[PDB]
Order: sequence, then structure tokens, then C-alpha cells
Amino acid sequence: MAVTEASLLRQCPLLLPQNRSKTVYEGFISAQGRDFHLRIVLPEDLQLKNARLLCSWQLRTILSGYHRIVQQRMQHSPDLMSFMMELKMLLEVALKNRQELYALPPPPQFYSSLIEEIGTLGWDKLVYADTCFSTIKLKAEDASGREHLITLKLKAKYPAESPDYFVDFPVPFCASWTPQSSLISIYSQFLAAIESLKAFWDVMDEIDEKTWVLEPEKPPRSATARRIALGNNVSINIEVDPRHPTMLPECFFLGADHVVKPLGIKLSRNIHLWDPENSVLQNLKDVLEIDFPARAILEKSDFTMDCGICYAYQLDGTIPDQVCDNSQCGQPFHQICLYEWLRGLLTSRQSFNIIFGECPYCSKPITLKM
Amino acid sequence: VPILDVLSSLRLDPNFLLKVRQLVMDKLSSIRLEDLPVIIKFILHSVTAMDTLEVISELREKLDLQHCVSSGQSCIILLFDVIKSAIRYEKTISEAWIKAIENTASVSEHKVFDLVMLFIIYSTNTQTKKYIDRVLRNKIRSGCIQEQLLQSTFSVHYLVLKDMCSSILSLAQSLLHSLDQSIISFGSLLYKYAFKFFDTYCQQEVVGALVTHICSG
Amino acid sequence: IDDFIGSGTEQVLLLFKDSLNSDCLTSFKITDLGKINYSSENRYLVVPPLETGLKVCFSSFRELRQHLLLKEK
Amino acid sequence: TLVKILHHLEEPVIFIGALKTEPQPDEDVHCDCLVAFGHHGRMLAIKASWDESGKLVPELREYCLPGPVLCAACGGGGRVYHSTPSDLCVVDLSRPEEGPGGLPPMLCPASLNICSVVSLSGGTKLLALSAKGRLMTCSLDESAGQKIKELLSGIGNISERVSFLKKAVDQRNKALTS
Ligand SMILES: [Zn+2]
Ligand SMILES: [Zn+2]
Repeated sequence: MAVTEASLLRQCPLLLPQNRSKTVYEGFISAQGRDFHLRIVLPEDLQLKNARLLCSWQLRTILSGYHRIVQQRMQHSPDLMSFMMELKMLLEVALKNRQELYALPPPPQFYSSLIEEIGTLGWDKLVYADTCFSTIKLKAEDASGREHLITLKLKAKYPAESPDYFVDFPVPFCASWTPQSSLISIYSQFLAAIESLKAFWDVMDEIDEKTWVLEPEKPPRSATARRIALGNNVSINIEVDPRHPTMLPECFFLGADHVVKPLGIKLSRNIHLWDPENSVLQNLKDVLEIDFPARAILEKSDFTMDCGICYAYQLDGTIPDQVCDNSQCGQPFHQICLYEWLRGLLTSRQSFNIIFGECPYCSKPITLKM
Repeated sequence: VPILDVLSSLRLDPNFLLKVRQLVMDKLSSIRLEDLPVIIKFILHSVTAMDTLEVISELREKLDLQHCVSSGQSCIILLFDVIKSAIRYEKTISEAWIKAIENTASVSEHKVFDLVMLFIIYSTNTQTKKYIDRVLRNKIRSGCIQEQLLQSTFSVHYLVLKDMCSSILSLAQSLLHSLDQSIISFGSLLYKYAFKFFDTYCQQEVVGALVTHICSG
Repeated sequence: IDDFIGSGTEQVLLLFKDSLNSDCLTSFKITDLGKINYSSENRYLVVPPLETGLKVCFSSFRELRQHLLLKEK
Repeated sequence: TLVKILHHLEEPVIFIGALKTEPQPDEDVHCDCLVAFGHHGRMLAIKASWDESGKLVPELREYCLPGPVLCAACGGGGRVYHSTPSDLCVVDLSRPEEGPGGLPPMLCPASLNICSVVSLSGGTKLLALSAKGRLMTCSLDESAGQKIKELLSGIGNISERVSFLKKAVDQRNKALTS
């Protein structure tokens, strides 16, 4: 109400007077459905510039951080009404920040139905459950038989709300959550999301097995961009559409200005021969008109594929890609080391985003595009 | 936007389109960020040989670009692109636009937009370059254009300009060859910010242009 | 009965029928009745979740007893 | 020739100790956190946060872990070993501090008067007394058909008392407006 013989009830129904004079109030205060003990003793007059105020030790621990704000507001407040309103707003923000302290499940809703839904899914999809029963992980199989796991976080009462779902594959997973949706509902949704990008995996596992795959080393299911070795110290990279995987992915080469040169020239005049019905590897072998070194040496150091500046492979994951346009050197280099070297050099002239200069080993013209 | 596509699709009289155009121009600060560009796209499709001046005036009056705050960047960019395409694939937009900021003479309350569009137009079709120089000298001597302007201009919208830095220098070149210290100071600030925010090649071109000024000038 | 294993908890020992041999300690059987059964996986995945849940809502129960007594006073 | 209460827990006290939480050899390591214990399972953790004010701030916690706690002690690496009347259980803390006070057991009976020692050899080895009066030393590093029975036994234990506490809520909302 406007008057505090009714507004005091409407806003702190739990907070009520003991003393004849309405000077000793006691009771509780509600906050997120939690009734906290409170005793509050005003002066003879209804001035808050003095207002004795003790609590629970619970409450004083929770208000460690704001007792100065209490000292401020007790003295600055016009009325006990607005004082307590602001107090409850404060309590809510306090627990909102300290929201890590909050969970308790109802068993017969939760611990009953959840194992029925597990038997619904299959106990063999069951890969893990948490000692809290907070987390649970499950398995889905691509029709090839690739395992795609997924994690799920369960509230106190699960089907009331969405569980927090965490999945490996790259596209934003959408789970249409109704309370009628159960574990198998979201499992079918998981499968439908898997079956959309199924034929992508059918090319990806092929590429994983066949060729000298380079730099999504141990590629997860998220990986839509790949890198392949070919020839020697010339590597290609690919990025594929999960929706049209056999469609031509966008690609380019890394390597030499005499090895990468006729590779693209063949590609330009055979891309029209791209038959998307075949496998991607098979299409490439004819489009590029070559065989791969199909793991032909894979990960065995003959000192060929090495920076020559830093003398390393996978410098910050960076590959020896920049090479010499020379038959005699063919010394491959990183980006960063070659950049920093041709930085200080006097002859190193800079165009838009190019650095020219001499190869460190052979002193022949070498071009770096950033 | 759907409404607009549909109105492009249906059999209509144009007098109604005009009403709607005015209507959106009122309802033009009162739009969310994202669609904005396509609305403007519509407008600039919708415009004609004659109405152009007035609509632009209203537009030039209603666009702010201090108001639009990943909080405005992508969309602004896309906007500029759109405009860029518009004034690429027709000419008279630019002459009208210039006219509009040129005859905005009494206005000592000039907004950011104007310079940005000037750069752009300088970068694009070039017959008018001498027109642009002329007008820019004239507003500078008038003192309607000043330097905290350029400050906030390069403090925000630079990203637009990176890919036309060469325009800035080709201009500053013609700025320092003139008299009237304020003009020369403007060109200075140009060279300064250009070296400041942009990349190595820019910096290099800065130094290389200043040296030329020194030795020859 | 004892922790003959030395794993911490008690187990049971059983002896069968000296008809076997004129010798003790043969035909034994040790067990816990849990996983432990000595003689002469989806099921084993979900127990800790349950055993948490019981004590969890037990703590809830005690908290709300305290709550009860409080407003009574 | 003064004394100062700090928090006042509300159940009988059993254990007090300290930890080097975030322990990231030397005998005396600078303890970061503080721990205090009750009898009916009320635990207290204290930390210094110096956050949210640009000044030094205390960060507190009051946990309520189950069982009438019999005894406990601190393990190196920010751990605590404590004996319920059912089993011995542990709580690790080092992460600022944990929101929930989870705990596993270690498959050992209801001990009392635990006393921990550090090896730094490998791992943690300790000492204890069984409630039956037996001393022991520790070194540290069908069924689903029974499981469903266990699930539903626990559900049946809990739902009764949830309803009971709702009956309290009704009493209380009613007496309030009285
Ligand atoms: Zn390197
Ligand atoms: Zn070379």
C-alpha cells in the first residue's frame, strides 16, 4: 500500500513487530525463496539515522562486502519501506553474483524418470555419468561407424528446462527443447544434425586414410579445413562445405613459385572436368593429374622439410611453406622467420604487402607475400 | 524490407512510393542496425534524376554515425560498401551528394559523414577531383572544416579508409602546394594520421612524400 | 570376517567341507557382495550419481528442519 | 596485563585448520585459506579475494556436508580427510574457491581421530584408527538390477520428507498472516 500498516505486509509479510510501540520489528526477509532471520530495533522516533540491525551469521557472511553500503543506506534512506526494498534488491544481486552455491534435485521426478530415459536411449550409448549426476555423456554413430560424443548438464529438475548440451561438430547445434522432448528426442535431433553432414565425413575419413594429411593433425569432427602434402615441400590446403562436400571446396597451394606454378595451371584447365559424383581424392588425382605420396614417408625427418632460419617444423604450428624459386636451394622457410630476416636487410624493398630480397642460402630473388 | 521487396514487386503508382520514402526517412533513426543498409539500398534504387537532391539532403541531415554503437562495425562497413556500389554503378549520385555538402554552407555544425564520403568519392570516379579539392579548400578557408573533426574521423572510421589510403596522400600533396597556413596544417595532419594508424607501406609512402616535399618544395 | 584383502573394509571368508582334503584352507570363498568375489559395465557406470543424490537431498532435509524450528521459535 | 568472536558457527566444533589453497620441499608453507568444522557437518572456509573494491576483501563460504562429523585433518595440496560414521571421505579445494562442496569416499570404514602425514616421496600415505579399535595405515594414488532398487529406496526416503517440509511451509504462510 501507500501506508506501511499494509505496504510493510505486502513487501515484508515475514517482517513484523513485537513491541507495543512499532519500534521492535523482527521476523524474516524473503530472497529467491529463502527466508533469512532478521531483528531490527528502531529508536523511539522513526529515524533510520540510528536503526539497530542484527541478523543471522548466515546473512552477515552473505553481506560481507556491503556493510559500508548498509551504513550508507540506513542513514540516507527516507523510509524503512524503500530501505528494505533496496535491501532485497541488493540481496538478490549478491546471490546472483554468488550463484555458484546453488543446486538440489527432486528425486522422484529426476532419479526415477532419468534411468527410464537411459533404457529408452540404450545403455550402450551410455559412455559416462557424473558422481553428481550433473554431467552425462553419450555416443552417436555415423553410418560409417564414426563415434560422435556429446555432453549434457542436468539441472535439479531436468525436463522442466533445457540441459546444457555441448557437442564436437562445427555448425551451431540447435536442439528444439520442449518438455515433451526427452533424451531420445534430442538424440534423434543429434542424428538429424549428423545425417545432414554425413557425406562430408565420407570424404573426410577417405582423406584421413589415404594421403599425407598435414595440419589438422588428429583432425576432430569439427575440422572442415584440411591440409595435404604432395610432391616435396609443396602442400595444398582445402576447406569443404559440409552440405555439398563433393562440391569443389576452395583451395590453394603452399610452396615454390616453380612447383606451385604449373599445378594451378593444370587445375585451371581440369576443374571443368570436376565430376562431383566421384570421391574428392579420386577427382583430385585426375584434376591435378598426379598421385599423392600417400603417407609415403609421413612424419619421418630426412631434414628436407625444415625452416632453414629457425631449423624447425611446426614453428607455433606454422609450417615451412615459403620456399626458394631455385632448383639448387629449394630451401623452405616459415613466414615469420623469413619476414624478420628480410625486415632489417637493406636491399629488402617493400611493396603493398610484399617483401623482396635475397634467399639467405643462395642470394637469389625471393618474394614474401604477407 | 519484406514490405519493400513486395512493393518493388507489385503494380503501383510511384506517388505512393514517395510518401513511403518520406515515411521511412522519418522512421530512419528509429530502425535497428542490421537491416539499415538494405533500406538505404532500397532508397538509392528508388531515387530518380530529380528528387535525388532533396532526399539526399534529408539523408545527409538524418545520418549521424556517432549513434551506431561487434556493436556497429560490420554493418557500417557493409553500408559503406553498399553506398560504394551505388555511386559506382551510377554517377549523378556523387555530383548531387557534393552539391549537398557544398551548399551546406551556413552549417558550422558539419558531421563526420561528409569528409568520409569525400574521401570515398575522391578514391572513386576522378573527373571531379579538382571540384573536390576546390570545395575542400573553400570550406577550410571558411573554417567550417577543422581538426577535432579529422581527429574523431580517423579515431573511428579509419578501417573504411585503409583500403583507400593512397587517396589521402594524392590529396595532401595538392593541400601542401597551396598557401593559407590552415590548409597546409590540414595536409600535415593528413600525413600524420596516415603514418599513424595505417600499415608499413602507408608509413613508407608518407615518409617518401614528405621527403619529396622537403627536397623539391 | 575381516579385511583379509587389506583394502580397508570388511569382507567375509567361507570354508567348504573338509571332505575335500585332510588339510585346511582349501575350497575357500571370499566376498564383499559388491564387486569382490574370490574363489578356487553400463551397470557399473551410474552408482556414484545415485549415492550423491541421497545425501544431497538429505542435506536439503536437514536445512529445512532448521528452517522449521526457526519460524516456530 | 579484547577476545573477538569472528563468525559464531551454531553447532559444536571439532576441527580447525589451514591450507595453502592454490599450492602452485619446505616445512612451513604460507597457508592461504582457513577451515573450521562442526559436529553435524557444518564446514566453514575463508579466503582473501581483494576483489570488487580495489581493496582487500574476505571471501567466505559456509558448506553443509552430510553426516555427524567425527574427526578430520588436512592433506597437502589443499585437501581434507574427514570421517563420517559411514565411511572416510575427502574434499579437494585448490582451483576463487569452489561453489559446491562435493566429496567422494575412499572405501574405508568409519574411522575416528585421523592424523595425516606427507611423504613427498609416490603420493600421500597416512595413519588412522578404526572405530572398532584397530590401527591402520593407508597409501594413496545383476548390479544394475540392484542399482534400480537403490535408486528407488533413496527416492522413497527423500520424497516423504520433501512433503513434510511443504507441510511446514503451509503452517508458516498461514501463521504469518495470523
Ligand atoms: Zn621458422
Ligand atoms: Zn635459395
